[PDB]
Amino acid sequence: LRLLLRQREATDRRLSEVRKGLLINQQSVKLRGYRPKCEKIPDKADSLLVWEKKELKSMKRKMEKDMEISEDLLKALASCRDTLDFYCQERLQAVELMNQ
Amino acid sequence: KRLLMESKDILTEMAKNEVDIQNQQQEISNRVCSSLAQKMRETLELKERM
Amino acid sequence: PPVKLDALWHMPHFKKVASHLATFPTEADRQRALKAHKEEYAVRQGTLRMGNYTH
Amino acid sequence: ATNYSANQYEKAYLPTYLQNWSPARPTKEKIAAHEGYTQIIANDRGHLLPSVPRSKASPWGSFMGTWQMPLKIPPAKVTLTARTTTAADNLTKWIHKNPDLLNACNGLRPEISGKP
Amino acid sequence: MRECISIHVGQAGVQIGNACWELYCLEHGIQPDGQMPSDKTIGGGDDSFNTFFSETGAGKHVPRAVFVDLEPTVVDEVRTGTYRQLFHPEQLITGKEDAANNYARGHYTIGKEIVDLVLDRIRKLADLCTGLQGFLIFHSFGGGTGSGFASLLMERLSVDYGKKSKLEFAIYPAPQVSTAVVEPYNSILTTHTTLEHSDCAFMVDNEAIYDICRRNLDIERPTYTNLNRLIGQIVSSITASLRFDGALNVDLTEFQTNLVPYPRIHFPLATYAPVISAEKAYHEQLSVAEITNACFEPANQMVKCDPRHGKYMACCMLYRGDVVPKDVNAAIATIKTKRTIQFVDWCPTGFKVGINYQPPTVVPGGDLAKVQRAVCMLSNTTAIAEAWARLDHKFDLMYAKRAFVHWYVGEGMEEGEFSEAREDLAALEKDYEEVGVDSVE
Amino acid sequence: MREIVHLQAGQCGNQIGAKFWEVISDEHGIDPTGTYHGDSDLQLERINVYYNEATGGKYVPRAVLVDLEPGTMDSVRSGPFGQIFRPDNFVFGQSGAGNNWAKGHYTEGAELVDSVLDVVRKEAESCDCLQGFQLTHSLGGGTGSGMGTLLISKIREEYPDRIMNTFSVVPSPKVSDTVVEPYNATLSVHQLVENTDETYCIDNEALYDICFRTLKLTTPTYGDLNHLVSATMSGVTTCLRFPGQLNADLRKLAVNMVPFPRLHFFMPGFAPLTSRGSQQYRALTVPELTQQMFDAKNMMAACDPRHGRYLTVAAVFRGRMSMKEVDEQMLNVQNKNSSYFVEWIPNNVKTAVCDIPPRGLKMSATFIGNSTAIQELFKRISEQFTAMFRRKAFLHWYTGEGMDEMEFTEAESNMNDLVSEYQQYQDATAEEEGEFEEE
Amino acid sequence: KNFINTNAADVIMGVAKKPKPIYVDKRTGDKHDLETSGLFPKYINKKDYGI
Ligand SMILES: Nc1nc2c(ncn2[C@@H]2O[C@H](COP(=O)(O)OP(=O)(O)OP(=O)(O)O)[C@@H](O)[C@H]2O)c(=O)[nH]1
Ligand SMILES: Nc1nc2c(ncn2[C@@H]2O[C@H](COP(=O)(O)OP(=O)(O)O)[C@@H](O)[C@H]2O)c(=O)[nH]1
Ligand SMILES: [Mg+2]
Repeated sequence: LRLLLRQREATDRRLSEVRKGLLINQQSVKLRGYRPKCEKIPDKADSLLVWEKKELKSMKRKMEKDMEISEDLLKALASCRDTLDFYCQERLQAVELMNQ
Repeated sequence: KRLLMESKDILTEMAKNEVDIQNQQQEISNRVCSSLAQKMRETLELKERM
Repeated sequence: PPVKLDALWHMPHFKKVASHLATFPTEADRQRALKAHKEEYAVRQGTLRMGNYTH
Repeated sequence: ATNYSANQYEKAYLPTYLQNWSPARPTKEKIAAHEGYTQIIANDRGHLLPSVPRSKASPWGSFMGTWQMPLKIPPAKVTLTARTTTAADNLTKWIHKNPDLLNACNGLRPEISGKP
Repeated sequence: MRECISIHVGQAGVQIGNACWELYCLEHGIQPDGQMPSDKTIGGGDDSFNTFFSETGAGKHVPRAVFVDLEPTVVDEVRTGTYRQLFHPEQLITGKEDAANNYARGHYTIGKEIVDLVLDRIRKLADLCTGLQGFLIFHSFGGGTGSGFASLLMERLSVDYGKKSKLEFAIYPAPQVSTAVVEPYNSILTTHTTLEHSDCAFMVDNEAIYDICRRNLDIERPTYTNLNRLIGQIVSSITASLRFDGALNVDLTEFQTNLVPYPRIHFPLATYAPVISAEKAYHEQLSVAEITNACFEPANQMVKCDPRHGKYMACCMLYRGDVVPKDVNAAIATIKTKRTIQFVDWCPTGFKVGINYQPPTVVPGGDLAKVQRAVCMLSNTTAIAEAWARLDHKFDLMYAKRAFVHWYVGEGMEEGEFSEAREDLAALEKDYEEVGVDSVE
Repeated sequence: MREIVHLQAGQCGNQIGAKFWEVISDEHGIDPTGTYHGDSDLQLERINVYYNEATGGKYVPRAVLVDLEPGTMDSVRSGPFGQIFRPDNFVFGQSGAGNNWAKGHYTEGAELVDSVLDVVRKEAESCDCLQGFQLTHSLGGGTGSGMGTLLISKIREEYPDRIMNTFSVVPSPKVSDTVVEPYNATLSVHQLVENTDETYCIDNEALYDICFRTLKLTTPTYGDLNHLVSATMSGVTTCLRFPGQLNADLRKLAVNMVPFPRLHFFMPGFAPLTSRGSQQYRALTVPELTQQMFDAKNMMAACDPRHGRYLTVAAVFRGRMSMKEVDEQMLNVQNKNSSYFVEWIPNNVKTAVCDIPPRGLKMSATFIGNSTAIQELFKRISEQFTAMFRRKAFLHWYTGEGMDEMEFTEAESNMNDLVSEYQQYQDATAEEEGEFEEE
Repeated sequence: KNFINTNAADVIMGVAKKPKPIYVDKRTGDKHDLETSGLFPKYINKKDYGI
């Protein structure tokens, strides 16, 4: 369980980088609109900028699903860990005068 | 036992998917920014003959 | 480390009641908006998936 | 009984400017003229004649006290702007559930605005 | 001409009224008799007090308030205290027996006896008032009187006065601390009734004010008086624009209108700044940027819910004192340029700003230091929805076994109303969800 | 305004109500004549709650002292505050019950009941808005356990909606003074569970233990027992008599304290109990008050609540304090001992604060708790009743009065079903609904 | 007896207690019955009125 929380924060830090990348790409297209009308003619590099957006949206998904499977396992780890200690006190309770 | 068996397989994939998705993203930007330079060379080249 | 993340219990009788406020123009917009809503549920904060982004 | 209009002076007699801060009685704006004189429609001591028609409403006014009003009074402000199709129906059914409140003098006369 | 009539209900209503009215008298210069300090001519003015007080024959001032309660002792205290000769005898209305933490008793059995008398008294006060701006109504969601009789008074007030604003200062249940066991039932049943008869609300729970007082005012053991003073300061800053002049004044209807986006979302959350002791005040500059930054701290809201768990939809902002529009705009721009504060999409400009000149007065024996500038804040956000979810949690896990409901049924209320009220709160929560959603197509 | 009529039955009732009236007389400033000689204004503002006006500026208590034997009434009248009571309210028969519940209920209490109903109707019609009746008696006797139940049964019919408290003295099983004690106890608890609003179960053995170990008296007499009980009875309605920051009273306590009508038996307690050196070394504060209130050696019933789930808890505090400390302490004690409160009621604790401290003190507090551990007394009564009623022992005394045999059977059945529903609410789970939400 | 079922069952199946009309008449609590004071119409509607 302890390992999972840091694996949880490791992926979430990358999710900001995916989100930051989506701002970088959209920022660039706004600057690509600043060019004068002679240069405004669309080119191949505009398709590449559109190509970057679709990937980051799709890469957002795999990291989104990365944590959703991380959460459901992480809760099941707690409950088993919870009941395991609960059951430990049951047998430990009749050894209270013993050394244990 | 079951959750321990489930956990170790899950944890590796989170680390494995982490690095690749980190690695893929940097590849997207390098190729994309190269083409913008590729558009720059032609516009600088045409400016010479002008 | 304590790992607490859950919703407070509600009875199943009072579930499935439709909302009294309908704001979006078309159901086509509504379904896409709620589908996008569901996906951030591991990155939203607080409870009911209504917070700001974690980190 | 009736509330006439002071014509050019009706601004002085409007209910809010007389500090009566509540629903108030309507004002008859136009007066029609009758030709000829008038028939007698009542006996001595003000008894209506057998031939003349009579109103069918209550002969003692219409007041609804606290122990007579309904237990769930709907609001006056009904603004069906963002409501769903059924939700506007359900509220409107609540409005029209009790006709005795609407006909009552003390009773509420709600306005309904917009549509789902 | 401006006129707010106070309809304080319950023990909380009466004590909050005591604090607020002492503050108003100290502000306007009234003495505890009800007189100006001298034998001043009625041909003079300073008639600002007309927004709260009313003149009599002898050159005396009578408040436009109706303290109502159903237990004698709380109002006997105000009958006997220092301000005894200030209040008209017929205004303070009491009852012989109280609902005793029972919305059902306070709504169908006991409240319905004193409905008519208090309605007649409010009608006389509204007769006195010339241009009536609104009704301010203070109560609690826990107590039987301040829940049930307040709901019934609201229901009949909507019939008697269709248009007028009915502002709602409410004491919301705290998430952890509680002075009652049955209070989820009251706090569930009153909101279903007042959902369709209400204009704006300012729910405050006492736990957050306890935290604020212990953290900022350096009092480790304060009392309900110290909370009532803060509440009175909030109401003072609300009505300041009516009372005294301002660079940009703002009525009640303005900040009612620009705070409720949809007919079932009328639940702002207050905030006041700064609230700091004299020893701390001797050490800090208090400027507009500082106070507006303190207003948005999630450790300063007097509702125990973090706005960082939701999104703001509207913000009424009320500056007071030695303040300048240029600095106000700079501070709001700095607030805008922050990712930690997130707004909804359909509210690009979500602010309503008002400015007043006169600094807030300081009551001797209070807590706060005297400060030249201050700010009140009224933010409507969807981070309140978690509180409704917690209230539904407690109500459901009590209602499963059908606990305490024999009291209500034996009083004479049907049990299906419990289910109906809980369903409507579920619907309201889903409404909050839908207005919280973003749309990107 | 809000009046209380005080029913007093039996020798137990008479002595403990005598101490009770002495305590309220000293609290409200009343001399042995009956006049008021207090200094503060709040001491005579709501004195009509318990007293009635008589000429000469006199106050007569609203008490009805009922007994089947005249020997107790002489001691009550010749006691210290003896002559304050109006002589007509003394109602007494000429022949005792002999610790016979049947004699007190059917044959001989049937003659005194008419006159005592006349007197309680006198005193109920005197007041304008009466809140209800508070009765004091013991379950191990002949008249309070006996004709007291007849009084309760009749006046519940006559005045339904009014509140009724019963400060019942239950039998301790470890120490006893009567052989036929279980018979009266089991034939009385049935009437209690059928016709009563609130019941406070006080136990003489518990009081003896408290006087032994807490107050450290060399000689604990009955006066200290009655003083403790009367302090509890004063702490219940002090918030009704005096103003506070957060007011409450008896109906508020009942509404927030009784979840279902069958479960209305509470363990009471008083917080500030200390000896000489204890008073020297101990600083009277709010956390110390809460700690000693929740200490189980402080309870005045015969049931440890570490053997039961605290259904609901009430604290009524006395003095001028800060409410933050009160609420923080009660949240602390709720969170710490988590398992000892039932889980299907959040915030099982109800609070009240009254400004006027009890006389001779700067702070105080009173506990009223409903927990399931109170069934420990009914189990013990049922076992000792099984051992007796098995062999039809001592049964001729009861059956000679004219009662049948099925009354014991139905009393035992109802008692057993009461403790059965108590254990059903004991082993109850919260996060579960069924059999009523099938619609 | 499944008391949790029965206690719920007694509550759900039942009727309210109808309260009798009472009105307060003074700035302090003063309860009075309403059906005999003459405020409620009573005799005018019933009986052979006018006959
Ligand atoms: N902030 C604040 N809250 C108060 C005050 N007085 C009471 N309350 C809250 O009100 C809630 C219960 O309602 P109360 O005002 O005490 O009593 P009530 O409104 O008269 O209702 P009843 O007691 O049933 O007659 C409690 O939970 C208190 O926390 C007060 O003076 N200030
Ligand atoms: N706590 C307490 N118990 C008392 C008091 N007086 C009597 N008792 C107990 O009550 C029991 C006897 O009650 P009893 O006189 O038979 O009641 P009666 O027959 O109705 O008068 C004995 O077991 C005593 O221990 C008292 O003043 N205080
Ligand atoms: Mg109250």
